[PDB]
Amino acid sequence: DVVMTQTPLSLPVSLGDQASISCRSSQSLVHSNGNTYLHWYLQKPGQSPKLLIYKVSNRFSGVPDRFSGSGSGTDFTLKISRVEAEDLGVYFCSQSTHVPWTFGGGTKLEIKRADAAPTVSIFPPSSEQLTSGGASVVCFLNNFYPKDINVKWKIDGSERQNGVLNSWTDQNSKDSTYSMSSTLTLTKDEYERHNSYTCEATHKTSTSPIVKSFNRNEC
Amino acid sequence: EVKLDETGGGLVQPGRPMKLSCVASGFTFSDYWMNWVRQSPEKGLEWVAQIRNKPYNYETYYSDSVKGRFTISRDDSKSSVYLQMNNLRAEDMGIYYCTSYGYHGAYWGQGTLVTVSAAKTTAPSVYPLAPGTAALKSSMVTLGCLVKGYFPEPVTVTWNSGSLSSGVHTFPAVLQSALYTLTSSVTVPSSSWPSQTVTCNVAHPASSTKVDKKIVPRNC
Ligand SMILES: O=C(O)c1ccccc1-c1c2ccc(=O)cc-2oc2cc(O)ccc12
Repeated sequence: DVVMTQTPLSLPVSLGDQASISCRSSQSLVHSNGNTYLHWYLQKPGQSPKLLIYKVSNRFSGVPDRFSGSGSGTDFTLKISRVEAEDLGVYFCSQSTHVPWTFGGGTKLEIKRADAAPTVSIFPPSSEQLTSGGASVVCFLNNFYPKDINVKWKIDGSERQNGVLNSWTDQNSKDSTYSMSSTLTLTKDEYERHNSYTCEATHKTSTSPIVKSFNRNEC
Repeated sequence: EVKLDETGGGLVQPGRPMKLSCVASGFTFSDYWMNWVRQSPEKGLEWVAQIRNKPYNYETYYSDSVKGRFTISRDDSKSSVYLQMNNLRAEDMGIYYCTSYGYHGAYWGQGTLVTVSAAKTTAPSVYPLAPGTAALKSSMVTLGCLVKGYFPEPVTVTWNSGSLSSGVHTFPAVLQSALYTLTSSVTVPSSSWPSQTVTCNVAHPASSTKVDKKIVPRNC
């Protein structure tokens, strides 16, 4: 199997910036018929891979003039003249000169933007979940930046360390922020053994934590 | 408009078989080599099989991982390719994409998730997420929808039959106790809610579930 190596793994850049992704093969990609079967793809969050550059340097139909492919032999590079927010996602190269066809491990393009604090919302269990005898406490931390954030749940001033599920979205294609969901799943017996439920976040945009809470009885 | 429509994905017990299909339209099918590629968080993107066109006798190739277990075939009369998979293992799990490779370009289908597990199909439990005290965050309001304990993926979530697009966040599903749980938020202009009705619609093909929950105000 020919090995494809992609560098870097992550590439943060600002709108307008130029970006360079490199891809190397363990063996020559020049086919005995004389073509070099090296292609570049972009996979946007949630979508399937889309071809950008075919055979080292041919810009595919409908691809912006700001993407160019270059290289030969075993070193190829993909250049993006001026990064736009919609270029966000993972770029892959592949070789199809040899069977098996193989892909690089991908390079994630991240867009650097101005810090933005989390818009926090806390949600207590709906009557319907309580009837099934379940109590899930949901907290949304929407549109922040950078990705690095920390959430903690406090039940009656104490720190809960069991029953929390966290999920992060990929970076947004439109405004380049991140969101995150944090769910505290308790049985209803568990949920009525306490009163204060607190969603607490730590983002470098504020020195003090962003706190959102609600009390069961206070409800 | 080209499209590669792949179908036949879903949940299947290890050791059992599965058959995927791909229908192509919008380009000259006989001028292309068809390939199935799969993607999984573990190994990332991996090529699995290929079937060439007429000029090359419909020759087929496979990766060592599936040789002997997978068979690929095509029918130029129906613009279709098929992937017959037998004795599936955990390592075969992933999103399978139908692809067509040609002289001037290449296209990829949308992908179909194949889940190889012994677990049984579990319908999701859908619950609305209304504010503790619905007023105004700024010029907006965040509402939600919890899709609890289902199996397997995927689950489709839309807001207002689809009419509400901007301001929607659907988080990746997370595996808890052998089950998936997922949420979706949507932010709407304050004057809009609770004035007009907002509802999440959830669809879980595997269990043939289709739920529509309206998001109502809740002081509690
Ligand atoms: O490059 C070609 O001549 C070609 C033309 C029509 C259909 C397939 C191919 C094609 C190949 C044809 C002959 C060959 O020996 C190797 C080929 O590799 C290809 C690799 C691709 O990614 C994409 C396409 C090919």
